[PDB]
Amino acid sequence: MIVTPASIKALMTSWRKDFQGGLEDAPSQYNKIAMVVNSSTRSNTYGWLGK
Amino acid sequence: MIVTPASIKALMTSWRKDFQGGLEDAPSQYNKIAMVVNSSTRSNTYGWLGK
Repeated sequence: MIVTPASIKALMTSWRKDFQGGLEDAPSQYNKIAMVVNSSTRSNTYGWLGK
Repeated sequence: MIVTPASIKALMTSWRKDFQGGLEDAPSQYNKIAMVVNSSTRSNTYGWLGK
């Protein structure tokens, strides 16, 4: 039996990438309650007329 | 009545291979809760990056 040191025995591992994405984020569900509007300048102004 | 010895009349039986199966063992159901990876050294090292 060859008495190898501790560091050499610790280097004798194989790298596996099964844990790559970590834990996935929660589902996205903001489109159900919000209205999406695109702005083109410094700010948007909205205006409506009373009855 | 013919007096046959016990050694001759002990051969007067029928061999049946009906118990050959025996008692079956429990089902394998480790594939629903575990993931199978391979290895090629003393151990396996897994690493992932944070968010």
